[PDB]
Amino acid sequence: LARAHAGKLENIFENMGQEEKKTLNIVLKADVRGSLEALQGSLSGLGNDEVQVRVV
Amino acid sequence: ARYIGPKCKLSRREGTDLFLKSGARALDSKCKAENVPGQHGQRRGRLSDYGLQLREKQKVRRIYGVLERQFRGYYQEASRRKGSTGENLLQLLECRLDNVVYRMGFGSTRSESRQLVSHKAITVNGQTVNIPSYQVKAGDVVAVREKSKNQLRIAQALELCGQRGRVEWVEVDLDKKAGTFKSAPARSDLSADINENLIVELYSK
Amino acid sequence: GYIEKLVQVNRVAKTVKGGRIFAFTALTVVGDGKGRVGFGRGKAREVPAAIQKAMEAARRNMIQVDLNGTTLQYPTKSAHGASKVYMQPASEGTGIIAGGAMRAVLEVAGVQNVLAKCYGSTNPVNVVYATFKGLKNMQAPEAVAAKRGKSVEE
Amino acid sequence: SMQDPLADMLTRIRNAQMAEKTVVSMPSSKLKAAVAKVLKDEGYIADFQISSEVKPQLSIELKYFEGKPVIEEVKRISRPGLRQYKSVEQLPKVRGGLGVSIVSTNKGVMTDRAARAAGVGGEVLCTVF
Amino acid sequence: ATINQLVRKPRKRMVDKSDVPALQNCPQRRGVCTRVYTTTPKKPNSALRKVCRVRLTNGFEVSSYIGGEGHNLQEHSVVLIRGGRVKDLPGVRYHTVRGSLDTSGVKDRKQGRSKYGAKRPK
Amino acid sequence: TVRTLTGRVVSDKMDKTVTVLIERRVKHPIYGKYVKRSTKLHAHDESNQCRIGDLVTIRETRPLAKTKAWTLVDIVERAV
Amino acid sequence: MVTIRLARGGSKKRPFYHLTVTNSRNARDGRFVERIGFFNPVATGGEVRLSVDQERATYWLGQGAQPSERVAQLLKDAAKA
RNA sequence: AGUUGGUGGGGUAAAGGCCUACCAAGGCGACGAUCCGUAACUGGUCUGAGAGGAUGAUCAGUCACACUGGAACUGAGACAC
RNA sequence: AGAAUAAGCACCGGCUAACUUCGUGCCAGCAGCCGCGGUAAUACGAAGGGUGCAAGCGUUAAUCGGAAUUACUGGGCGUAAAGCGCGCGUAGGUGGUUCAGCAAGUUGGAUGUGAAAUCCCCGGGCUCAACCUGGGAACUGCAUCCAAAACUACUGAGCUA
Ligand SMILES: [Mg+2]
Ligand SMILES: [Mg+2]
Ligand SMILES: [Mg+2]
Ligand SMILES: [Mg+2]
Ligand SMILES: [Mg+2]
Ligand SMILES: [Mg+2]
Ligand SMILES: [Mg+2]
Ligand SMILES: [Mg+2]
Ligand SMILES: [Mg+2]
Ligand SMILES: [Mg+2]
Ligand SMILES: [Mg+2]
Ligand SMILES: [Mg+2]
Ligand SMILES: [Mg+2]
Ligand SMILES: [Mg+2]
Ligand SMILES: [Mg+2]
Ligand SMILES: [Mg+2]
Ligand SMILES: [Mg+2]
Ligand SMILES: [Mg+2]
Ligand SMILES: [Mg+2]
Ligand SMILES: [Mg+2]
Ligand SMILES: [Mg+2]
Ligand SMILES: [Mg+2]
Ligand SMILES: [Mg+2]
Ligand SMILES: [Mg+2]
Ligand SMILES: [Mg+2]
Ligand SMILES: [Mg+2]
Ligand SMILES: [Mg+2]
Ligand SMILES: [Mg+2]
Ligand SMILES: [Mg+2]
Ligand SMILES: [Mg+2]
Ligand SMILES: [Mg+2]
Ligand SMILES: [Mg+2]
Ligand SMILES: [Mg+2]
Ligand SMILES: [Mg+2]
Ligand SMILES: [Mg+2]
Ligand SMILES: [Mg+2]
Ligand SMILES: [Mg+2]
Ligand SMILES: [Mg+2]
Repeated sequence: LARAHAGKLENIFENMGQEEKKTLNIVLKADVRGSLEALQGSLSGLGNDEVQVRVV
Repeated sequence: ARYIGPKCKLSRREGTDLFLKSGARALDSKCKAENVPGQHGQRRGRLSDYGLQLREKQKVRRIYGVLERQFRGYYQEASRRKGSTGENLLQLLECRLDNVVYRMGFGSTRSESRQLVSHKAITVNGQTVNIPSYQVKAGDVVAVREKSKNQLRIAQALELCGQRGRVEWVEVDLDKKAGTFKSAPARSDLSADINENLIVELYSK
Repeated sequence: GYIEKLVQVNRVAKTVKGGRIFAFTALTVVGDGKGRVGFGRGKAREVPAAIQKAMEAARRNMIQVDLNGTTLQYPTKSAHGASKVYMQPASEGTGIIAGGAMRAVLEVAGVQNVLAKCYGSTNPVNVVYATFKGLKNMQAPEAVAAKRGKSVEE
Repeated sequence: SMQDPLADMLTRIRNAQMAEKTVVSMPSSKLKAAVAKVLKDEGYIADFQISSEVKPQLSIELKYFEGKPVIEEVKRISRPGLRQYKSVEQLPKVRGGLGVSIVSTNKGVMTDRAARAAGVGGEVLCTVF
Repeated sequence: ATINQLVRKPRKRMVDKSDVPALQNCPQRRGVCTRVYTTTPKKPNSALRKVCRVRLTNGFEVSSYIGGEGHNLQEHSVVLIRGGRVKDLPGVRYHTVRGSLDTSGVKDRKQGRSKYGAKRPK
Repeated sequence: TVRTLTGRVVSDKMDKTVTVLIERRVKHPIYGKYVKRSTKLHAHDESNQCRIGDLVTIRETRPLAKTKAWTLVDIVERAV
Repeated sequence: MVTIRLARGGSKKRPFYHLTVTNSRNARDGRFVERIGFFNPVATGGEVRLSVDQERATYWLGQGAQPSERVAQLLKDAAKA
């Protein structure tokens, strides 16, 4: 809960500084925890300055 | 559970003697027992009928030191029994083992008699009982274990029970600390200040 | 008799040019606890004066009630206005099982085992009227024996 | 349309004691006569007389004692729309037994105390106090 | 009514409807938060009440009140709702449970802090 | 011995059997009034000697068809 | 067949037994035909250890009821006294 | 429209439209048939002064079911957990 | 062996037992119903104090009660909701008054049944209680016989309000 709140605070501050971003929301299931963490880490550098991808 | 804490705010809040100390020195010269406890002590504050009934029930419960659920059980048993539940409740309360040990002079107060009973120092029919709720029947012989007959507590308790009034329903054999329960004490054997009608009124609502 | 119960105290108002005048009304019951009972109403601009007027009014017009040793003769059912009242004798161990004005009336009159109930409007003053109407028309034996001899009727 | 004449007897007696009268006259019947007889036996009325000539009339003399009627409350229990029947142990006690309740048993019309004494139930007819 | 009329047609009992149609006989139900916003109370009162739109597992979509002095609820957060309407707000029939799934409870509360999901300060 | 039922004849259009109506009077469970109920039974008339309106008595035997398990033993009130 | 056996009641580590006449293919504590006494493995004090109806037991044994091993031993002990 | 009753015959451990061939036109229903929805039933349990209201967890009796739809065989007993 | 190893939760404006200070200022918030909060808030948030319970305490959901608020026990319909616009009449409900009979309703008794457990009473065992258990009561009902004839029903014969 604490990490979620801190991330929300930082993201809200940055977004209000810039403007808005178009999110692509995905629900990701995997077979092993290592694969899940690798996918989550690798699907974070794919966004842009106007579009971004979120794992909900 | 058990109420453990200041055992004299209860007397001030109830406004009666409500014996909880040994009665050795006094009650007035320990707490100025004329004000309700707390900051707002000087206020009088006349209260309502429900308040009077609640105060009466609390006074009885704090006299005999039992909690609410056991007291409700006592009330249900008194209602179930025949003949005027009002004094049936007192008949049943006056037969508990800790109260009987207190009345026999083995303990100074109810808490100390509870201390004695719970710590395996009392035998009822020649065999050990340590439940401070055991309803003693007419004709039992409450005694003290031989390994527990040299405790001073009993000595001071007996010499101080020597002057509080004659119970006249238990015979204590002072030299070897053995008692006898002749019968339950009738309503006329207790103080005529408790208004048990208020208790029955409170629970019948 | 001297037993005072303050059944009710209330604040009423009337309107004139300028605003409102407040008055205090009190309803009380008086009795000796052994047969006699009366009720009184008193109005003033002060609560103590209204209560004293109610007590003085209630001390008059006392009535005598026939009762079977702190217990009613037979079940009674009495009405006044929209208020209805049921009463019936109870055994010795019972207390007063009644609500509000009825409890004060019955305790003052001297009955101790009444097991009562009220229906309809529960206006305290009308309940008091209904309770005295029930209690006053209570016959008791040796008076119902106006017809014939006694011990054969029962 | 005179669906029930015994309730008419009771109502005539009631309305006549409200009006402070001494005598009540009505058409007679073998059940009204029994009810009047038991009422007299209990002392609620002074006398009852029955005339001749095919249209006999019952005349009841009322008591007053003090400035109030002797018959305080009277009411018909088993109307032609209910027909209440009771056993021995379920017979009502009006006003703790101070009053009486009329019961028609197979032994005739009588009072609740007589029915309890005889161990007989029956048809509750009316109640008087 | 008469005995004949009652025999021909017995007296009928009217059923009382539940105040909380969602959460059908359940003490609580969980849902996902679709909107978080503030509303204005009714006429005699003035405030800015915190309310959230919740889609339940029943398929219902209701409005729930968020108690306390501060919260951290966003869209797509999972919450547990219970009964109890807010009289001041029209159309709000449910309450959000503080400290159950994603609500985290009120911070710095020290009196009655069991209706708000706050632990003992110790 | 053997217990019987007594009632009216309401139909005799069938062959070697009759329809009998039995009237009972039952106290209502809650409102206390006495209401009248009817029972319809199919009884066995061997020689077709019962006509509509007759008051007869019947007893119980083994089933003789479906919906027919009663047999009549006496005609006691002949119809007009 | 029809047997006479012990149905267990009482509580944990405190068993009480009813001597019951049952169709053999019933539950141990299920339906029965008749109870003909009881057995108390602990007893003590004023409690009796076992009691049986002689009349009913003899009647059922005469009708072809097979008692169990415990029922046989207890019944012969009761007949001994 | 085998629907309701009669007769001859078959069938069952056993009465019976249970089945079959002829004969008749009956049978049920405002004392609620048929249809629609809902639901295992009872001893009992919870409330209530009582009358009533609500309800069939654990315990005991009965019923029905055994992935879904049918059928029989073996057997004293199954249409077979 | 040593006091050694073990107390929290709700509430304090009225209903409803228990009150004051400090912050805030129609905000932040509270709330079961009335309702609180706009600069002295016993109602919001803390702190002191107090009141209920207590190895538990509160909240939510649900049933009955209070509700005589579906009123059989035990309510109403001139003006608060409630008499069809008014007749006639079918099923049904109800039935003036005398004899006589019958015995469906009705009343009394006997027999059988109404499983055990559960509820209740008197006892007995666990150190007490919960719990287990013996005997009794009850199961208010149903069926069959015997008896009674006031009332209702049915049958026959009358009388005129
Ligand atoms: Mg406990
Ligand atoms: Mg009202
Ligand atoms: Mg609520
Ligand atoms: Mg045939
Ligand atoms: Mg054919
Ligand atoms: Mg054939
Ligand atoms: Mg076969
Ligand atoms: Mg068949
Ligand atoms: Mg054939
Ligand atoms: Mg239908
Ligand atoms: Mg189903
Ligand atoms: Mg009630
Ligand atoms: Mg059901
Ligand atoms: Mg199960
Ligand atoms: Mg079962
Ligand atoms: Mg299959
Ligand atoms: Mg075979
Ligand atoms: Mg099978
Ligand atoms: Mg198998
Ligand atoms: Mg107060
Ligand atoms: Mg201030
Ligand atoms: Mg408040
Ligand atoms: Mg506060
Ligand atoms: Mg509730
Ligand atoms: Mg009701
Ligand atoms: Mg309610
Ligand atoms: Mg009514
Ligand atoms: Mg009304
Ligand atoms: Mg109008
Ligand atoms: Mg109007
Ligand atoms: Mg008109
Ligand atoms: Mg007609
Ligand atoms: Mg007539
Ligand atoms: Mg007629
Ligand atoms: Mg039983
Ligand atoms: Mg014992
Ligand atoms: Mg018995
Ligand atoms: Mg005769």
